[PDB]
Amino acid sequence: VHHDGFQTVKATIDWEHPMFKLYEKAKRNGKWNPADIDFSQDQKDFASLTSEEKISALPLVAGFSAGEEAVTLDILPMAHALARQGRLEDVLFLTTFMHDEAKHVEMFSRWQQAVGIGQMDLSVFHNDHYKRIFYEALPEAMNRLYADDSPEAVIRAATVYNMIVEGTLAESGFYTFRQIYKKAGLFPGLLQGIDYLNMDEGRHIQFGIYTIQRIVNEDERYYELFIRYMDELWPHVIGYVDYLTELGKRQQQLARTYALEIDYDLLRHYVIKQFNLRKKQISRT
Amino acid sequence: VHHDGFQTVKATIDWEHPMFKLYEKAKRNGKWNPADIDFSQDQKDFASLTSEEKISALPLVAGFSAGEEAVTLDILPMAHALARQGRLEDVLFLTTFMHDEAKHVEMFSRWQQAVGIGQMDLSVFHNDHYKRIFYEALPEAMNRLYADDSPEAVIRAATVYNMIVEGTLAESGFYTFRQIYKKAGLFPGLLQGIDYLNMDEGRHIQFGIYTIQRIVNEDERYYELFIRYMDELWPHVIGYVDYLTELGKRQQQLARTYALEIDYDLLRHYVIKQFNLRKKQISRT
Ligand SMILES: CCCCCCCCCCCCCCCC(=O)O
Ligand SMILES: CCCCCCCCCCCCCCCC(=O)O
Ligand SMILES: [Fe+2]
Ligand SMILES: [Fe+2]
Ligand SMILES: [Fe+2]
Ligand SMILES: [Fe+2]
Ligand SMILES: [Mn+2]
Ligand SMILES: [Mn+2]
Repeated sequence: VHHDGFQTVKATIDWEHPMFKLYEKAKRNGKWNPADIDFSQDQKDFASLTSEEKISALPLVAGFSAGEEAVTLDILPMAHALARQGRLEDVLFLTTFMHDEAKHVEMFSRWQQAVGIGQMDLSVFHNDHYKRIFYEALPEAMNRLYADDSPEAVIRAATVYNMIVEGTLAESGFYTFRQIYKKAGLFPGLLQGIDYLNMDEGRHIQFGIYTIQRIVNEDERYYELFIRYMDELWPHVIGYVDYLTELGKRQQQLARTYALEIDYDLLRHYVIKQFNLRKKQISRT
Repeated sequence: VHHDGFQTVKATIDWEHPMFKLYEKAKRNGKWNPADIDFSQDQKDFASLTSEEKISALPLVAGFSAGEEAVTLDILPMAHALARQGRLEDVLFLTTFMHDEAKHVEMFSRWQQAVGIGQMDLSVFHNDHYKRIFYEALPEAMNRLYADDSPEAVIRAATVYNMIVEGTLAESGFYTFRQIYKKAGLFPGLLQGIDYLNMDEGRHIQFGIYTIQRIVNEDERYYELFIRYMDELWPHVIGYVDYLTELGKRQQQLARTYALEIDYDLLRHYVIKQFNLRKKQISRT
């Protein structure tokens, strides 16, 4: 529909808005380019591995590649909803959020291309719980915003996207990469990419917290909805984590060859810790 | 609705896609930050103008500030339409397109703030023809894509957005800024911004040309639609240009003060030429 007028004609950008300040940080801190990462040692590393050692990292990379692609596509309805609400500074920030995710998609795909598994269909490592989150719950909650931008809808979208997918699963995946492959001295280009992704995703979670909290500030009853929506998704989070753990325990050749001690119980507790920590970052009041 | 699968899990990014190459160029060439522009001399320049010279500058800035804000919001439906079509490389590029427009909004608003007119409502310089394009025709054509992503809808959207708004009006506005203020020595920060904007917008127009031409390549009958949609908006393009000209001719102190021969007939001929050049960037075959 039509534009009634424009904020930067009637007035200016709200220079003190928290999302404008986050937009400014994103420009300053967002200059990295996946095209500059040297994957040449990753290629040699991957080639040096046996077939059974090779597959060890792929379930995780499969989860990330799909995840980054999903969040790239599925942030667009949130940007649209906030734009229609006239929240210009949120929109400015979300352009950096979307461009970040584009780079994240690119980073993992560049890695797959470099190590020679670009032609492999990694969908085999998406179990039912993963599909329930990334193929279904995430796009459903986001696409809802095109026809229902109520506070309930916006909280549910930010919960699934920012607090579960990014704030629980992605953060735990970064930790896992460091606990396993950084200890093995493997895939230095991928691990460089992970470090840049982790920095970007700190801003993304701040936007989710800002968005949920500002709606909770309007009516404390929305706090109960946030907790409920978190708890609804937990079975699929831990169902996917348990699936990745089972795969890891059934193919132990990389851990043995590299004399690693992968504590899968420690990884499980980190996911639980992230989930609970995300809940603690929203307050009823 | 649901994702059926993910391109970067089943395969990789299409590294040779034209919009991937444009995305790569956008990252390499899109590092500028409006927050680094020094507007201190612009502020002194504006303060030194008489009231009658001050307002001479503002119709153009009013047209740009609203325009950049409009195109920042109104690109989201195109990104959604192409995402839904599975055009991943197009989406990656459009994240750079959207973020560029955010910086363009920011640049003009920072200028307005710096020179002391942030509080002034510049909407008074939007005549009926301007409103018909930016308040109405542009958002209508873009929002259509949420419910109708037919080739006809996509061509109309890219025509209004990329070939008229950007390719005819913004390009002529950049030329106009340089014809008036570059020779005068005035507003060096704004002119620095204009130079960065013009570089960004060169990439943007290539996406519009790519998009229109790939649809024309499937059926030459869409070429006649493109020409029709351009001609449909021409009356409002020239109606706005004639309005700005009338404001310019009715206030000549800034030219006299700065020894400018502001050839308003030359600016009009530039707009006509731009319009015809954009039509010629699309080929029937
Ligand atoms: C064995 C420990 C399991 C740890 C959890 C692993 C989860 C893999 C990560 C996939 C989700 C990535 C989502 C991207 C979200 C974003 O970038 O904003
Ligand atoms: C008297 C000469 C008139 C010249 C025409 C002036 C046009 C004003 C510019 C407003 C439109 C800006 C739209 C931005 C498009 C984009 O940024 O991709
Ligand atoms: Fe993210
Ligand atoms: Fe299960
Ligand atoms: Fe543009
Ligand atoms: Fe008229
Ligand atoms: Mn990401
Ligand atoms: Mn622009």
